[PDB]
Formats: sequence, C-alpha cells, structure tokens
Amino acid sequence: MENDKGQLVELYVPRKCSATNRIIKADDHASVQINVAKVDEEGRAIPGEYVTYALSGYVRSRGESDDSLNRLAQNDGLLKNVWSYSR
Amino acid sequence: MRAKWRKKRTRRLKRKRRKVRARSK
Amino acid sequence: TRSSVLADALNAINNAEKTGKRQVLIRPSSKVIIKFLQVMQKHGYIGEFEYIDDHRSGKIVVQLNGRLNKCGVISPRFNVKIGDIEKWTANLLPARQFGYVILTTSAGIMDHEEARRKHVSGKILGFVY
Amino acid sequence: GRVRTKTVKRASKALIERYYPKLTLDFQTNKRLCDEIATIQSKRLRNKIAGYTTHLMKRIQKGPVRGISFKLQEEERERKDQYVPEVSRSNGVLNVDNQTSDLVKSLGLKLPLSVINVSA
Amino acid sequence: GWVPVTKLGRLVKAGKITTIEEIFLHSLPVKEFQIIDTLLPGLQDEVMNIKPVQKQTRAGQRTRFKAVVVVGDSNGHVGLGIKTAKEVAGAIRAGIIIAKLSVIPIRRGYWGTNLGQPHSLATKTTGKCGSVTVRLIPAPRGSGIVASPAVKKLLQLAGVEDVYTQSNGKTRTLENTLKAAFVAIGNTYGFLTPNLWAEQPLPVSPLDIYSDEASAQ
Amino acid sequence: AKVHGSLARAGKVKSQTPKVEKTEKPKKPKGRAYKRLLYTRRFVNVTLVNGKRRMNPGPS
Amino acid sequence: SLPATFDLTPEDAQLLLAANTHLGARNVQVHQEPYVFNARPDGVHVINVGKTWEKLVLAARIIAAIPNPEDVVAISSRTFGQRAVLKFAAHTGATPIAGRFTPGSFTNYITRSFKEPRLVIVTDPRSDAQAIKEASYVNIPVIALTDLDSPSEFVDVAIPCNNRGKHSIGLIWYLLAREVLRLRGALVDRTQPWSIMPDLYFYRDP
Amino acid sequence: PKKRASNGRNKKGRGHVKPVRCVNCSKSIPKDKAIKRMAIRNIVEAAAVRDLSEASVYPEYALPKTYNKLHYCVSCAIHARIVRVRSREDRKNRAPP
Amino acid sequence: GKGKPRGLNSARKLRVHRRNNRWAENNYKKRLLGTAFKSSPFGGSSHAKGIVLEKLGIESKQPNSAIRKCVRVQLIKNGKKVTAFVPNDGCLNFVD
RNA sequence: AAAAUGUAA
RNA sequence: UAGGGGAUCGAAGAUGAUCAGAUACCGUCGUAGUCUUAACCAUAAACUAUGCCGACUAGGGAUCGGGUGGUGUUUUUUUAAUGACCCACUCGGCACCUUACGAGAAAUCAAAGUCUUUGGGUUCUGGGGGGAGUAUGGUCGCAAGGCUGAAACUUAAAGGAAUU
Repeated sequence: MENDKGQLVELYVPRKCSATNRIIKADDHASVQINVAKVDEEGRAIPGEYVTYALSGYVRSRGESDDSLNRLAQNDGLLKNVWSYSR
Repeated sequence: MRAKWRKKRTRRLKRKRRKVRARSK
Repeated sequence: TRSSVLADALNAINNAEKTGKRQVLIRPSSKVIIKFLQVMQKHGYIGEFEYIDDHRSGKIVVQLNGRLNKCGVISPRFNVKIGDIEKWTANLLPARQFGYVILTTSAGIMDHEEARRKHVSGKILGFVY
Repeated sequence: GRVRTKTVKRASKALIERYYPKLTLDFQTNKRLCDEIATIQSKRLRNKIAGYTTHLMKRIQKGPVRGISFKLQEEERERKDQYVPEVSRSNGVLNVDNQTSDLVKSLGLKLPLSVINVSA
Repeated sequence: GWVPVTKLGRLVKAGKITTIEEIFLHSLPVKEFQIIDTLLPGLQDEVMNIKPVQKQTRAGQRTRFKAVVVVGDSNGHVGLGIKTAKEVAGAIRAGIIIAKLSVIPIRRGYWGTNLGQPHSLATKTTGKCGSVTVRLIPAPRGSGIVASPAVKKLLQLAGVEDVYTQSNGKTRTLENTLKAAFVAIGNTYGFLTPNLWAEQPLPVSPLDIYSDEASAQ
Repeated sequence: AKVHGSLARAGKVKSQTPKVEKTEKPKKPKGRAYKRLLYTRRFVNVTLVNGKRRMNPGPS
Repeated sequence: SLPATFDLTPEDAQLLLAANTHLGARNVQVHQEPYVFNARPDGVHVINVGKTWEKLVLAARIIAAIPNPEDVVAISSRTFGQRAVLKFAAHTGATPIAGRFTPGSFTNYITRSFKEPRLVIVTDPRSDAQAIKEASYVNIPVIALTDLDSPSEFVDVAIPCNNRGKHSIGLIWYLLAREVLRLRGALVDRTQPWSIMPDLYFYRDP
Repeated sequence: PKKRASNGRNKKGRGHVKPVRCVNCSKSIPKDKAIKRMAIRNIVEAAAVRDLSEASVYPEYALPKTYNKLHYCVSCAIHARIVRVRSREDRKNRAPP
Repeated sequence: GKGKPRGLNSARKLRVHRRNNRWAENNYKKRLLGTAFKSSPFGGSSHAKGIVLEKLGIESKQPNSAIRKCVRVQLIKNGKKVTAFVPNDGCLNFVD
C-alpha cells in the first residue's frame, strides 16, 4: 500500500490472526489477545515482558481457541509435550 | 368458494353442451 | 458421476478456509490439478503439497496457511481469443493490480500475463485470489 | 385486601440492617424507635413500618433470615461450619473393580487393588 | 460537563490517545459518544428521511418517528444513527448519539494504478440486509458516485470519490439499502490483499500500559 | 352503469365563475439575463436563511 | 518459555489424588477434550495429571500479567465454590461475584455490579453461559473449568477438572494463588510448604 | 404455514398407515396419527373397595384391575380431553408430566 | 449446474426452451402475433379518424361518484363502431 | 341440543 | 364390462325429529358400492408441497441389518460352543437433540449450505392476478373423462411470512 514516490499511503493498519492468518478488524467483539509474561530466574514474570497470541472471534464461536492454543504454545516452549500434531 | 365445486360445475356443463352438439350431426 | 475433478478438490478447500484449516486432502487427483497447485504456490497464495502415491488415482494433502480466500473453476473449457483476457479481468477479478486467471495453453498451464509475454492461448480453468 | 407494599418492606429493611443492636418483639418500643432514629410524615404510616419488623424479628431469632444480613452473621457462619466429630479414610483402603484395578497399575501408589463381579 | 466512566473513558480525558486509529487497531468497542468526539472534532451531519412507525393498542394507535440520520466526514470515518423517538426533534438529537456508538473506518485505494492519493476503492466488497445485496466496484478518476440518491450522499461523507454499484432484490427501502452499504464498507478490511501480506508485531494495548492511571479513585 | 345520463352541464362551472383578467405585468428578460437573476436570487444575497429555502413563501 | 523447577513433582501430584481430580466423566465427552490417560471401563475415563498442571500454570501466566490485581472477576454459580472464590480475591485483591450473577456486570455501567475486567474466571461453563456472552462483546480473556461434558463455547483456556463438585473446586483456586506469588510475589522456592490451609476452601455445611 | 416437523403426528419412513376408529364420535383416524391413552385403573372407585372385601369370601380376597386404550380424533381430545395446547417452545415438549 | 446444462454441444437445448419461454411474454406475444393487424381499433397506427355516431353520457365508478360525459365514434378503415372520451371542461358544444 | 343478518352519513 | 359372491358399514333414496325454512347437521332401513376373477379407466394436499447422482462443513446419543474386538455376563450337563444382551468401533440406514460462525422474505432448514467471494453433471415447469386449465382441432378411452392447450375482455391489486 504505497504510491509512485514511495511513502506508506492509506491510513490505519488492522491486525491479523496468528492461528488463521485472518486479519483482525474492529467489528469483532469476540477476538482475544493473550498476554503471557516471560518468567526467568526465581520466577518473576516481568511487568513488560509478554507473549501475544491472536485468537479471532470465529475461533471462539466454535471453541477452537483451545486447539491452536496448545499448537501455538507448544512450539515456543511453554508447553512441555501435552499436545500431539501427528493424528 | 371451494374449487371442488367449481370443477363439478364445469364437469356437467361440458357434458351438457356435448349432447347439444350431437343434435346437429 | 465425477465430471470436473478440479472443481471437487476446490470444493473441500472452499469450506476449508471458511473454518481456518491448516491442512487439506484432495482425491482422486489428475495431472492438471498438479500444475495448478504450483500456480498458487508460485505467487505465495498456498503452501507446498505432498502427493501420496497409491495404485489407484491418487491423493494430495496440501498444507495451506490463510492467505487464500476463493479458489474456483470455470466450466466448461472455454475458447479464448486474446481479447477475452482483457475482458475477464473485469469479469471476476477483485482488483486491477492483483489477481491471476489461470488457463490451459500449449506451452503449459499458466496465467494471462505470462501468456502475454509469449502470445499463447487455449482453453480456461479457474480464478485465483 | 390487606398486603404490604414497596415502601413498607423497603423502609423496614433499612432500619434493621443499620440499627440491629436494639429492637424487641414489642410494638410500643419498635414504634417509638422509628421516632428516635429517623423522620416520618404521618402516624398511621409509621405504625405499619413497626408492625412488619416485629414479624421479621420473630424469624431472625430462628437462625437465618431470607434476603437480610449485616456482616455479624458471616462470622457466626464460620463457627457452625464444622460438624461430624467421627469421620466418614477408615473402612479398608480402596473398593474397586477389575477395570479400576488396571487403572492403579498405570499411575497411582497409595490406592490398593480389590476385585468385584458386576453384570454389565 | 463530560466526565466519563471506565478505564477507556478516563484515558481519553487524560490525552493518552488522540487518534481513533488506536481504538479500531485493537478491535476494542465503544460505550460513550462524547469520547469519539474528543478524537474526531470535524463530525458533520446529513439527515436522510423520517417515516412514522405505528403500533396498535386496546384504545387505538400510537405512532413514533423513524429518523434515518448519518454522520461522518470526508476522510474514512462514518456513523450509523438509527433512532425511534416520541418526537421528530428527539429522534434527531438522540439519533446522532447512536451514530457515534457505531463508527467504523473504510478502505479504498486506486482503480488499478498506483500514483498518489486514494481516489477509488480497493477490492470487490459487498453487504446484505434482509433481501438487498449491494456490490461495490472500483471506478477510474473523473467519474462520480454511481448509485441511488441516498447511497450517493452516504459515500460522500465517507471520503470516497469513484464507485459503481449493482443491486439485487427489493431496494426501494431506505433502511436495508443503507444498512447493506454499512456492511459493504465493513468488509473492506475483511478480504486479504497482497500488499498487506506481511506479518505485524501486533503491539500491546494502551489500556495495558495506561491501565495504571485509569483504574480507580 | 348509466349509459344515458344528463349533459346539461357541458361547461357548467367553466362560465359560472367570475370574470377577472391579466394586467400588463413587468417585463422579464429572455435567456442569459434571466438565469443571472436566479443565480443571485437563491445563492448570492440568498432568499431567507429561515429553516431552509423559499421562492414561494407564505403570508408572512 | 520454561521456568526452573516448575516441572513434574511427586508431592503435588499425590495431593491431586487426595482430591479425586483424576476421575473422569461418563457417556459424555465433548470432541475438543482428548486429554485422557487410559479409558476406564464401565462408562468412565481418566485425566492426565501432568497435562492438567500445564493448563493451570499457563493461564496463571495471564493472571499475574494484568496491571492491577483487583480487576479480576471471580464468578461462581456453584454454592460449593463460593467460599473458595472469596479466598482467592482475599489473597490477591480481585473482585468475587458468587451467587447471583445478573446481566449487566460487564455491560450496563449504570449498576453497582459493573466492573471493567482484564481477566475473567468461570467455575461451571455450562450454567454460566451468561457470563460467557458478557466478555464476548468487549474483547476480554475467558477461563473455564470444564470436565468432558461442558461445551467450551467462547472460551480461551479449558482446563480438565471435575466440575461435578465436592472438593475439586477448592483445590483448583488454592494452587492458583500459590502461583501468582511464585512468579513475582511473596513466594520463595519450590521446597515451600505454604502456611495456608486447603480445608478453609471446599464446601462446608449446612 | 407448517408448524410441526411432523405436520400432524409422524409420517417419516413409511408413507401409509391403516386408519382406525375414534371411540367417542368414531371418526376414522390414521394408526400413528391418532391419540391413544392408557386406562390402567381399578375395577371400582376409591370407596366401594372395602365394601367388596366385606361381602366376598377368601382371606382379604384379591381385588382386580382393568386396563384399556382410548382412541380419539383430535377433535375429541380437545372438547375436554387430553389437550390444553401449548406455546411456541412449549409445544416441542415430549414428557408425560 | 443448478437447473441448467453447461454443455459445450448442448447449444440447441438452450435455444429450444428460450423460444418457448418467450411466448410467456405479453409484449413478445403481441408483437409476433400481429394483434393490431387482426383486431385492435388501431391497425399499425397511432392516429386514426372516425365519424360521430351519437352523443352519450357514460358515468364513473369507485371510489368515486360522478359522470364522465362521453360520445361515440366509428372506424373508417374498418367500419367498426366505437366510443371515445371527451377531454376538458365542456366542449361538447363544438363536437356534434 | 338450539341461537341468521348489516343503509350513502 | 361381464360372472360369482354379497355379513357389515353405506353416494341415491326412504324416513321420525330438528329450523323460520331443512331436500343439511341427529336417528333408523337400505340400491349401486365396499370383496374376488378377467378387462378397463390413469387422476390424487400421489407431499418430505423438497427430482436424480457427486463431494465437503457439526458436538452427541438412540436405533434396524451385516462386520470386527473384549481373558464382559447369561445358558449348564461342564471349561464348553454357539444363541441372547452389554460396551468400543464401523459402513448402508430410519430419524432426532443443541446450535448453524452459514444461507434465507420470514417461518425456518446440516440442508432450503458450499448464490455479486455469482459455474460439479443433468431433467421438467412458471414469468401480476383473473378469464381459464375454459375454447377449437387433435388424440386415448365403452362411457365418464384423461393429454396437449387459446383468444376477446378485465383490473391495481391477488398473494406469502411475521410483530401490536
């Protein structure tokens, strides 16, 4: 989204679903962003160290936010085993 | 009205004019 | 019966993105459907596929992302005359900057702009975006 | 008909929840108690407030009252929350089946095995 | 005399967010009308038409007033104001308040070129309502807003210039014609386009970092 | 219905009305001069910013 | 990311067996819940205790990840977990709403029940279907303690519990507080017994 | 319009049934599309029961019962019988109570 | 398909049913049937002439209550006696 | 069990 | 149509009451008929008012037929063996429950979904309502009727779902 002389034209930049690659728009009142704080030594989650996860409004309308939850959580290292891809 | 009665009306009316056309043969 | 095999593979794919699938499965697959999977893959619409080999027709499990929205077919196989390409872009293509109409030519299964450089023509397959 | 309305239950409720450390089952004191804390308009009106609360005082002396409290009873609730004085882990250890026997065999420890019969 | 409520309303009365783009960015909803005005001073009006809606009673009748008003400006901001009040005057004032609670941004670029300044639309989008489908097609500069008299002045206060429209069904109805257009422009940002196929960091919410000052008293 | 009614009123009300004529009214220019007076008498010095617009108001 | 010693523990797991939180459901088993450790015959199932610790420690990363620890709603439909939700907001500082929920606690800012949350918690996702729609119109995280029967409609995290009642509700919220302090709080290590009593939670008669 | 997915009372899987006769007016009604209730009562009333064990012999006697099945025609079950109709969502109820 | 043949060689099938469905038109029917060339007081014309047969007084219907004040005509190219409507206020004194 | 009807206001 | 049979109910008809009238609704008798043999007639709110095949989008339980497992039970003479039932699973099914992000005028329907993000293959019909499924010819039929199927003229409504 630009023009002949470069520059970023057309205001406003919407988000996107990290589980469905489906853009997050404002008319969705059912999309939830997760804020998982990254803990280190002696615990301490840190007030500014979080991991964001995109789970759209349609995902909640079916209850599938739990499937890609284990999916998106397992590969980053917060879920020791638990879920299995190969089924 | 009931169209079952409208089909009984025309039924006898066609049969009536059928024997009247046979009076010319 | 089973007439257009390409239209059936796209069938399971239409409702696949309507749910948010990360995978799909086609059947029974032909040579034509193979070169079309490479068309979307070539521009970055879908991902890579894996054709499972069996002693029948065949099956392909394509791993899709979420960039693809609508994948359809144009039945039957229509005759194009170079002028049909510049009219069909306004026949169903969402934009004038993006979108590809793939068809069948003698030199291979490609789109209108690639067939533009080589002035090639033949029949028609489907639409992509 | 002769039934209490909105302003009756409403007003009788306010007085009892903020001035409970008083009151009795007497009419001449509960009536003059309405005259010592708040302000009214007429007498007949004031008489109805007092009569409905002597009715409520009789149900408060019998334990719990439906819809009313003042924090004093939440502490009273903690006292009578411990019953039993005997217990109902005493009889044997674990009463199971043949199917529940294979269950302990896969994950547990302080849960022994005992077989039954069952007819499906 | 504004003084709102919630963390959302107090972080706007504090001046931590002067852009309405932050609202639409995190998909967060609206609750107060006066908040959308502290972020959008240039909001203009345009009343379409009022049609008295009647209801029967054990005695006779009792008609109200169905005022169809819209808001927004020449940029990308529009408002949907549906109101049913006792009087025509009350339906005008309270109908504008409702139009603020339903504000949404619109997408439109060029017909097929890339020069400068979005003139036309982006893609083929549509919105339905009851039995009225309204498709939006991109048009070249120099043309005009091609549609009905009502949907024409609607897109005028939408910020767009060139457009085409094709309907199917019963369209003589102001409500469903314009309610389906409110849907067509809402789907402008609901269809994946190549020039927007890069992954975004998806920033942390303002009411998270500013959730320290707007909590309580 | 009635196939044969009464035709005594062929131009009844037409002539039973009073006789009033047209006086010689002020001259109005033709063409370009005429549209010059519409441009001012509706936009420039306007008509009346009372509610909306009137070219044929009331008795006030 | 992984902590340090927040892995598999013999003491933590044997206390979950004294809670009966490993007992499964019956004829019912909702599709999205294939978290079993052997199918128990006679119409029953089993719950993986290691994968259940995972659910509790994850949603807890979202608990202490909220700015002010007071805007956390602790809803309870079950009378069995009413004193349990009162003790959770009593150690962190959140807001408990046990008993009557009332439509207008997330919406309708005119009432004294309305509170703007950043994290929501539910006991029984079946009967609390009203608190489910509340958060689904304002963009806020939803937690639910399901078994195998309760449908996970509009929820983010669905932990495998025992909503049947008994002592299962008081066991869950007990370890939830011990975790909001282990990671940024008044906690120290793993060899920490915690002075608090679990028999203060649970249902007490009458 | 159509208010019941069964129209009257079931008709899926066959497409024809033998019509029986109403017991009150005796109007021919389809087998499955008719109403029949259990009349699992006693021989007498709740009073003349001890009067029987008074005149009869044997120890305490026995006391018999009588079962029956009443067939109606919808018009009969409403005149003052098994009906009282229902509301929109309450019509879909399938429990005896 | 949805009720139709997308057949390359079934071009005539589409042509067959099309003509039969055109007969359902009130405008197409009257056009190719030459309705004016048969009956209709106007045989291919928009203007015609007749002769006054007599002076009538036909009235109106609902939701009204009044008279129409009419007359009678007669085709020259045909010979068919007809009836016409007299416009304006009166002017029956100029017909005859 | 029986118990119909409605002039331009 | 022609034979046989022909209890019962019962178009017609008869008849006592019923109504102002009663050739209806109520009672009673009873011709054809209701059954079968050989020919016909070929229309039904003949409906799931939903044509035929093909694929996918849903959580689950019932339930008929075949199938596979279970150191499950019943039969006992005896471990048996089958047969019966239970539970897991499965195709062809007969339907249902809660939703449907979908579609739909609405009611609603896992189809009436995959329809402006417009095409799997294919059949037949309607194009405001009347007039009128009427006319003429034709055509099958013993007849009744069936099949195909108009015109003149008329009118701004007919109509469908749903809220008060």
